[PDB]
Amino acid sequence: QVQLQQSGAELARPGASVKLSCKASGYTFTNYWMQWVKQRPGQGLEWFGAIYPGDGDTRYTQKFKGKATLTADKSSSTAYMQLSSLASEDSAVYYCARSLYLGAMDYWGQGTSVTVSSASTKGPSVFPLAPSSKSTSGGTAALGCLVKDYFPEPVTVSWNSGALTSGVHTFPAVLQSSGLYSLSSVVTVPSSSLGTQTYICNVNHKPSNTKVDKKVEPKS
Amino acid sequence: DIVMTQSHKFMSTSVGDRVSITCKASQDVTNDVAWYQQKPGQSPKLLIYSASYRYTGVPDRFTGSGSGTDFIFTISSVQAEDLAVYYCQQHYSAPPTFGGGTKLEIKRTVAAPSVFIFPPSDEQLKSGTASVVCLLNNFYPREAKVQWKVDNALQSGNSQESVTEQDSKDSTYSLSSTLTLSKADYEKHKVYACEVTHQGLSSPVTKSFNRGE
Repeated sequence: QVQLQQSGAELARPGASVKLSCKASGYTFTNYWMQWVKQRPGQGLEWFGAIYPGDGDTRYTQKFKGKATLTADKSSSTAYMQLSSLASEDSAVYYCARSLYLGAMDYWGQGTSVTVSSASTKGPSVFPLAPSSKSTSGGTAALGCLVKDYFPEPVTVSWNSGALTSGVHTFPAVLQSSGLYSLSSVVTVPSSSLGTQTYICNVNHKPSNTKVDKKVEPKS
Repeated sequence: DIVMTQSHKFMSTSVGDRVSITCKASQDVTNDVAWYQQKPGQSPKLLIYSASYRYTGVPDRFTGSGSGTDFIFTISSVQAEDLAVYYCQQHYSAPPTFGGGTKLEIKRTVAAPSVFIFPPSDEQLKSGTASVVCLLNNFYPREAKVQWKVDNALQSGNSQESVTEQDSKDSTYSLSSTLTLSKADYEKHKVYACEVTHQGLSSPVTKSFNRGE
């Protein structure tokens, strides 16, 4: 199968550089364009630039030529996008995508998020939102976790190590005036389960290496 | 560079309806247009290539038409999971360019929120802060409004709201509202109340608790 595997999230200071990678497999690397597509938070898709590794030709949207460099390693079937002199406008998800030269993008990588900031990383506090009579309606009860005061995005939240997915709402993070983020994750479960099933929210904040598994205890 | 204009940033449609999204090129691009679908947290997916061909594995309800400057993407019978942003793209001339996108939203009938309130946890109270959370679950339309009252006093400037994306099965929204207080302030008052207005509610719903209960 055709696969495009991108590198992990980057936090970078203004003025610095980062180099992102896109490892291709499952096809002849030198028969195709590898291009890059930028998506700033909440915004649309911007075509960034491309390389044709077969002959080395590059093509950039004019606004990105100044600070970006596209390269490719044929031996390892890997494309690279280097961003220099980083500014806040460079904070975005960058996807790599395969197409025939100047054609439709049929296979996409999962995206790499770049965050440009001078602020220090901060891990969240995780607090339970315990189920009670006041979170119960009919035969179901709501419970959750408050994930407070972290930077940068994202936190990942799961329930019972990913086993529990139905009835989960993990809300968009909100940027507070402090410059830190908070969010909450909630799940609705059968009230009949509260005494026998344990409910644990698994919170991952990679930038600060914070990992919390918070047991949410039911109230009588 | 060639400008691709999607004049509608938003489009609303019911499950089972036909919907069409337009895309206009600033010069003739013949048939060299592709259409992509992007759902929240996901990479774009190719749906239509060469203006009118369904890409491999794409469901039959998706089609495209057009050639020259005017292009149309069509869903013949919308399914609830089709909420997404749809983008056109040209590759007639370098560099490729994208349209600005059209967000497809799903219409449905009014559904009132289920409202629940959560006092501060003991863990948080230990650290000097008290956050109260009000949850509004599975409502439609999106315009639910939350006000906070502490000992029957309307709060201002100390709460924040977040809303989910439309649910891919039942097309509803959920909303969290968080009231952030100091522990000392929280300890000064008895009644903590979340009040909700919504088109599905004939009168405001109040969910409340007493501190320490």
